[PDB]
Amino acid sequence: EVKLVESGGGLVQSGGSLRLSCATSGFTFTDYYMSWVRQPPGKALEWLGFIRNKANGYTTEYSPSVKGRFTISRDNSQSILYLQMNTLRAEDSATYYCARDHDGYYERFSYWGQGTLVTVSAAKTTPPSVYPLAPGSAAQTNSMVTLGCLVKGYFPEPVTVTWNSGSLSSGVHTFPAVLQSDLYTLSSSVTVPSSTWPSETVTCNVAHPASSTKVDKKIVPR
Amino acid sequence: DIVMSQSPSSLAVSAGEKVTMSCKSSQSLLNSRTRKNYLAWYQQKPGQSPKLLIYWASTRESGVPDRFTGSGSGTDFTLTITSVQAEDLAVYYCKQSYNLRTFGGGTKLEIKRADAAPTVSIFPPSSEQLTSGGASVVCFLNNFYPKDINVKWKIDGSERQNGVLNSWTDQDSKDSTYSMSSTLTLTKDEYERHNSYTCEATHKTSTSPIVKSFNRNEC
Ligand SMILES: C=CCO[C@]1(C(=O)O)C[C@@H](O)[C@@H](O)[C@@H]([C@H](O)CO[C@]2(C(=O)O)C[C@@H](O)[C@@H](O)[C@@H]([C@H](O)CO)O2)O1
Ligand SMILES: [Mg+2]
Ligand SMILES: [Zn+2]
Repeated sequence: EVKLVESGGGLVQSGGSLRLSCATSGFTFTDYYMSWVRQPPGKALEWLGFIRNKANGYTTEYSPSVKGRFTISRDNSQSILYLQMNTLRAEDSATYYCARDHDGYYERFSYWGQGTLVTVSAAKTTPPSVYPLAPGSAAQTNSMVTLGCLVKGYFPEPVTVTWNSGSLSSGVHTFPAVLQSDLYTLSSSVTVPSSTWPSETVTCNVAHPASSTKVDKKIVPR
Repeated sequence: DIVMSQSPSSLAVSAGEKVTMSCKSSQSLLNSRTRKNYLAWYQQKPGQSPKLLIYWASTRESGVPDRFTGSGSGTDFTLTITSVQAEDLAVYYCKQSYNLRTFGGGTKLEIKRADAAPTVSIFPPSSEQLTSGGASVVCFLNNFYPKDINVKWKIDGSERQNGVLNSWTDQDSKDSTYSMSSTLTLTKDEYERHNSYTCEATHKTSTSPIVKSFNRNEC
């Protein structure tokens, strides 16, 4: 199995530096060029640069947009790719992806990592408040029941939300965060048969990596 | 500098129908030495990383459904999806690799489906929020189509517009519906001055708004 996993994303101040990593396995790393690509929230992909394979001396090239400011390197003993970013500005806020690139023949990016999100801002890290969403005085006898969690007042993005440790994925809607007064809020709904709640437990699992927050919130009737 | 441009910016197509989208390069991507066009297509589904579909203009990667076909040459390329499926909802990007790499700006594919009414649910503030002095009331409007929808909040029968924020999901990859959340945030002191809290959803599927409410005295 080919795996690409980026790390290192987070909050950094304008003017600052940040280095991302991309751990790889499942292919002969030195045989491949590797690229970095970024994507501002809701915008297009932008190719940033590559580092060539062993046959081509591991040389680097960059988009004019970042040449002189970003540097790519690689550890060929551990199969890790790096992106050093300097003099960061708000326009650099984006999801950063590593992608497997050319092997001397094929023209394609075969594989991409999950991406790591970089936020360039002066705002401080704020952990979320996580509140349960249980029905008030509703009928409940409506065949299905919808529960939720409100993840309020955090910074920066992202947060992750799962339900029952990912066992409940069907009938889950996690609503995109909205920014207000320097803080994000999102919510997540889950819909299950009434015969299973509250007789069985339903818990939302929330994480906010920037503050290392981990929350498990049981939805209790009341 | 090779400029990549895609058309259309967005479109919606019903399941079973054909989708056509275009990619233009400012210079020919036909490599003389290999006699191939260095043009690839990527699919990025909501919340996911891009995935390779097609490369060398017309080579379909293993595992990609045969309903996806790349065509074209030189400066003009086409991605055609026959018999589109709900799961094909995505932004599609082309990318040249003739000289370094450059992506097009993407084509957003939405899936058209039959109109569907929302399922509305309302939630009072939790005691754990109230303890800290805040009161958020939440309304979920789930599984509707089309995306346009109106939500009004009423407090003791009077509309309130301030302190309300809305967020729509991306289209669902299975049923092609949207959902939306609407959250009204008040202070505890103001929350405690009123009894009835109502969210009203008006959607083209009915001239009757869907009304969900709770009363503080019943909590
Ligand atoms: C000059 C011909 C050399 O061709 C090869 C080779 O035989 O070593 C094979 C090609 O596939 C290609 O790898 C080239 C050379 O390394 C250039 O490859 C790039 C590049 O800038 O590194 C990358 C490719 O993706 C492609 O953009 C080519 C471009 O087509 C020019 O050759 O450039 O070496
Ligand atoms: Mg849904
Ligand atoms: Zn060079």
